[PDB]
Amino acid sequence: KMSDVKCTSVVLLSVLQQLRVESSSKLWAQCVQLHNDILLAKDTTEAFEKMVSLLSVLLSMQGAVDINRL
Amino acid sequence: TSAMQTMLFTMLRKLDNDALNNIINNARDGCVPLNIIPLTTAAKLMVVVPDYGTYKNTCDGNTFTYASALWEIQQVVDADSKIVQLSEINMDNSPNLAWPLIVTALRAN
Amino acid sequence: EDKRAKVTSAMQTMLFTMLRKLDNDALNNIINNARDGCVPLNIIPLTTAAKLMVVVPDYGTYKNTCDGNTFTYASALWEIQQVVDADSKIVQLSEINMDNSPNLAWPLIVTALRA
Amino acid sequence: QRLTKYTMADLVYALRHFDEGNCDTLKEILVTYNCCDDDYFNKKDWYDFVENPDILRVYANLGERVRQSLLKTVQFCDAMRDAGIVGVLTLDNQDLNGNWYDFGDFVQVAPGCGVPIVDSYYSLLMPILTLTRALAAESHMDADLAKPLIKWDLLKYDFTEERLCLFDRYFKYWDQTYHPNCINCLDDRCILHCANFNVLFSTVFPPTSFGPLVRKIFVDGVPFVVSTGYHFRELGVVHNQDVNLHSSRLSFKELLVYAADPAMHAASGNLLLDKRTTCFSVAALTNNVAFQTVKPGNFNKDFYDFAVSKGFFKEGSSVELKHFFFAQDGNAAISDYDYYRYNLPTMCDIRQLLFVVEVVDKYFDCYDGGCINANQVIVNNLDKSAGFPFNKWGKARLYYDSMSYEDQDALFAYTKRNVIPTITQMNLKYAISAKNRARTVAGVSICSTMTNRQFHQKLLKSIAATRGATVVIGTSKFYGGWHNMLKTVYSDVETPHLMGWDYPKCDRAMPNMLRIMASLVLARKHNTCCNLSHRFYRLANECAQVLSEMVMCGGSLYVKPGGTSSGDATTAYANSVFNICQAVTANVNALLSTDGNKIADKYVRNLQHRLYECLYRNRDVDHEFVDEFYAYLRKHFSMMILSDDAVVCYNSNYAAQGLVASIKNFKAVLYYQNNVFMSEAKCWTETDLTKGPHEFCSQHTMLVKQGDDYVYLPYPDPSRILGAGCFVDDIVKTDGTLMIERFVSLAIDAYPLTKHPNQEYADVFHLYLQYIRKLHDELMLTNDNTSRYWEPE
Ligand SMILES: [Zn+2]
Ligand SMILES: [Zn+2]
Repeated sequence: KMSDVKCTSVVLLSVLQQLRVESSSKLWAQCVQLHNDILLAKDTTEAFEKMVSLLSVLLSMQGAVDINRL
Repeated sequence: TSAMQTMLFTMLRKLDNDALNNIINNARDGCVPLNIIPLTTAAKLMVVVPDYGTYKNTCDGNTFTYASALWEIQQVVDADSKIVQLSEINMDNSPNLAWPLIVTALRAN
Repeated sequence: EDKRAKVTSAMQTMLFTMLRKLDNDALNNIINNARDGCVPLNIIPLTTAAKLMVVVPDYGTYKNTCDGNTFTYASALWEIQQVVDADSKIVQLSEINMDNSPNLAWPLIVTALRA
Repeated sequence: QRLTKYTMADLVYALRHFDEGNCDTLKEILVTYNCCDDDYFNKKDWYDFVENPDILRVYANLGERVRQSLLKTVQFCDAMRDAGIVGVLTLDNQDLNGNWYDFGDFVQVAPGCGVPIVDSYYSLLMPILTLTRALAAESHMDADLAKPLIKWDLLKYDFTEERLCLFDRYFKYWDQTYHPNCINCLDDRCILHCANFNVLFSTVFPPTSFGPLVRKIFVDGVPFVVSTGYHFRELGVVHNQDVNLHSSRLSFKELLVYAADPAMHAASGNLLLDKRTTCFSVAALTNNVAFQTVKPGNFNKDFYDFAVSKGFFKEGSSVELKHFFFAQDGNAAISDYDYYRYNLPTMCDIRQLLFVVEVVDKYFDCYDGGCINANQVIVNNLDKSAGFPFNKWGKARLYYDSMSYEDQDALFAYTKRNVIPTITQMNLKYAISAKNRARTVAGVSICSTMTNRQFHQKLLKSIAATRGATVVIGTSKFYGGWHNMLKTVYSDVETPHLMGWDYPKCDRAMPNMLRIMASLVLARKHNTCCNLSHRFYRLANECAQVLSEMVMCGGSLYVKPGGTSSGDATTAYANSVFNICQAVTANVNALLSTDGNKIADKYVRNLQHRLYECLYRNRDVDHEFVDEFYAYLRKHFSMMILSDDAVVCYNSNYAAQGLVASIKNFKAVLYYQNNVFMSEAKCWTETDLTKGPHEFCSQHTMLVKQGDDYVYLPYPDPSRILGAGCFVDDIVKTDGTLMIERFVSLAIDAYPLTKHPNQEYADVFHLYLQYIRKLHDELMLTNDNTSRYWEPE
C-alpha cells in the first residue's frame, strides 16, 4: 500500500497548507517532516505510523471539521 | 478545498488502517488529540474526551487505547482545570464532572 | 509609452524614498574620512545603520549573541527594542531562556538600536 | 644532512594526485607534523571537503610549514644569485622544513649574475598554497600567528601596495610581470596570470574591503550613494569612467543603473547579523525577516487511479512511484544559500592552466561569434523575472518593451567602459524530485541579461546550431539525433570504452578562476569588434554580476563567494568550457604523471616530454604543439559534452598505460581543482558499445532494431515518467488542453520503453497512450505520432 500511502500524504499535507498550518512554523516544520518521511519510506509500517501522526494534525484542528459528515 | 477533503477521506478509507480508522472515528464523536500523536516510547499524548459514553470505550483504569496503541494514563484534568481521579469517572459520578475531560498518557512501549 | 512611463515613475519614487532614509551625518562622516571620497559599500551599514537586525536559530546562539538588554556588535553597543519570532509574534526578553527554548518559534529576530 | 623523510614534492604529489586507497604519504605527513592525530583517519570519509569539512582545519596546519618553504626559497634564490649560480629549482631538492640540497643542475657563471629557474617550482606548489592557507600568518601584525590580527582600516579598498609586498616576499623570483589590478593586462593570458596571484593575496585582506566601491554624487543638488567602481578578489580594483556629479536629471538608463546598484539599497538598509549562515552579508532591506515555504505537489488522482486499474504501482513490481514534489520548511532558502560555504579561494597551477586553456580553445574552434546589436538579440523568455528590484514592477517584457534599441545599445556600451554590480534574487523552486532537498533558482536581473546577450548570444546561438562538435548544446535527440550524437563521440577510437563522471556540488564549489577562464574563452570571439579595455570591462561586469554579486534571500542582501548562476545567459555553455578544461587537465596529468621510460610507443614518449616542456618552459604559445596534443585527445579521448554532464569514448589500451585520463585522474583533479571529493559510486564505466552510455542528459541508452537496421534510442526512468504523470504543478486543473499537452510529451519520452526487454517499462508508454486517448475523447494521439519521433527525415 506504499503508493497509496504516499499519494495520501500529498493530499493530506496539501489540505493542512489550505487550512494555514504554515502560519505556525513549529507545526508546519513538523508536518513537512512527517510528510517527507512518508515520501522517502520503503517500509509501509513506518509510512503508516507517520500518516497517523500527520493526520492527527487535521483532526485536532477545529471549526473546519468535515469528518462529521461521514 | 472541499475536493481535497473529499479525496483525503476517500483515500484514508481505502487504506483502511486500524490506527487511522481509530483516530478518525474518535474525532467524529468529538474526541480529538491535542497534539501530534507521539510515536516513541514514553512520549506524551493528550486527548479530549467529551462524555462518559466515549470515555468508557477508550479508558479502563489507567490504560488508554488509541491509534492502535496502549498508553499509560498519568492524569485526568476536567474542563474547569481540576484533577479528576480515575475512580471518579464512572456512570454515577459523571453528571457532576466538568466534561470534556483531558486525558494525559504515555506510549506503553 | 505607458510601460516606460510607469517604470520611470516607479524607479524615481523608489530611489528618492531610499535617499530620504540614506542621507544622514554618519554617511557624511564615512565619505569625509575617505582618502579620496571613495569607500567600500560593505562598510556603510556598519557605520550608518542606526538599526541592527539579528537572526538567531537557537538558544545557545542567542545567549552568546544577545543576552539581556544590550550587546556588542560591529564595534558598537546596541540596545534591544524588541524581539520578534519566526511567526511574527512578540517575545519578551524574560521568555528567552533555556527552559522555554523548546516553546519558541526559532529563529528569533532581535531588533536593536545603536546605544 | 638532517633532512626530513618527505620532500615538498611528496607533499604536492600527495595532495594533487590524491587517491583514498593509496594516501599513505599524506596521512604520514599530517600525523608527523601534528596536523592531526592517527585516530583522525578512522573517521568515515575523513578526506572529503563537503562532508567532514574539518579536513580544511587539518590541512591549514601545514600552512606555516608551506610559507616557511616559500621564504627559504626566496633566501636560497638570493644566495645563488649573488654567488653567480644558474640553475633549476625543483620540489624534490627541498625538504619539508624548507631546506635546500643536492644542487647537481646548478652551475657557476659569474659573481652577482646568477638566476634561479622557478617556473615549475612555484607552479607545482601553487594549488596547495590556498589549500593549506599558506599566507594565514600575513593576517597578523608581524606576519606571525603568535601575535594579534591586523587592525585594518575599514575604509581601505585598494591594497595594491600590500599585494606587491606579498608578491615580492614569497614569489620574488617569479620572472613574469604581475599587475595586481588586472585592468592593466595586455591580453587574457596576463589576466589569468595575475588573477591567480590575487586569489592567494586577497585572502589576507578583510571581507568588507571587497565588493562595490561607492561615492556620494548629486542630482539636482540631492546626494546619492552609487557605485563608481568595484574591488574584485581576483581582478583588483576597477574604477568607472562615466561618473557624473551635479547632473540635473537622470535618464531612463541612469535609473536602471542606479536601481540595480546595491549602493542605494545596502547603504540605506538595516545592519544584519544572520547566525543561520556562515556566509558574509551586508544589509537587511526590511524590518521583518521573510521566510519562504514550498507546498506539496498537486496529486492527479484520476491518472493515478487509472494507472492502478491497469496494474501499476503494485507491490513487487519493477516500476515504482519515486518522483514527487516534496514540501519545504521555513528555513530552507537560507540553508540553500549556506551551500556557497564550499566555494573556497583556489589557486591554480598557472603554467598548466595557460596550456589547458589553449587546448580548450581548440575545442571551440569551429563556432562563430562576436558582438551583435540590440535589434539582433533574440529573446523568447520575456516572461522571465527581471530580478530585484525590477521584479517589483514586472517581467523582462516590461523593460524590453520600454527601451528603444538605441537605449539597449547604450546600456550595453556603458558596460564596456564601466562596471554595474547588480543584485540577483534567489528563490525556492516547486519541482519534482526523488529527494527532499531544497531546490532554488536564480533571478538574474535585467541590467545583466540585457547586455550579456549582446556580448555572448551570437556565440551561444552558433554553438547551439552546430552538430558533430564536442560541445553539444541544443541538439535534439529526435529523428536520429541521439544516434548521430553517439556515433560522433564513438568516432574511430581504436579500443573504445565509455566513461562518465560526476561533479560533486558543481553550482557551488566551482572556483572563480575557472569561471574567469570560461568567460575569457567565450569572449575570445571578440577580436574584430572589441578592444582590450572593452574586453576587460566586460569581464569585470560578468564577474560583478554572476561570481561576486549580491544575492537577495528572504528580506536581505548576502554576498556570493563564487559558483555559477542558473539564471544567466551563459551558464549552460560556460559549464562546458569548464568540463573540457577539467577533462583536458586530467589528460595532461595522466600523461605527465606516468613513467616516460615505460612507454613502448616512441610517439607518446615524445609527446609526454614535449608536453612537460611546453608548460614549465617555452611560455610563448606553441600552437603546433597545442594542435598536436589536441589531435591526440580527439583520437584517444573523444568527448561529448553538455553542461555538467559528459560521455567519453576512450582508447582503453592507452588509458591502461596512463597515457589517457581515466576515472582516477578525474578524481584527483577535482580534489584539488574544485576542492571536492568525487565518489566512484557516482561514476559509470561501460565496456560494451552495443549498449550506449549508462547515463547522459538524464537518459539511458539502448541499441534497438529500426528500419531493418539498428539505432540507438534514449529512454527515461519509468519511475520519473509515472511520477510526472501523477503529480502536477497546479496549472492543469482548469484546462484539459494543458493536461493533454503534458501527457503527450510524457508519452513521447516514454516511447522507447516499448523496445525495452522489461515489459513493465513498455507498459508505461502504453498506459500513457490509453490515458491520452481517454483525454482526447473527453476533450487523437496514436502510436504513429510517437514512432515518427525517432525516424530521421
Ligand atoms: Zn598583467
Ligand atoms: Zn565585440
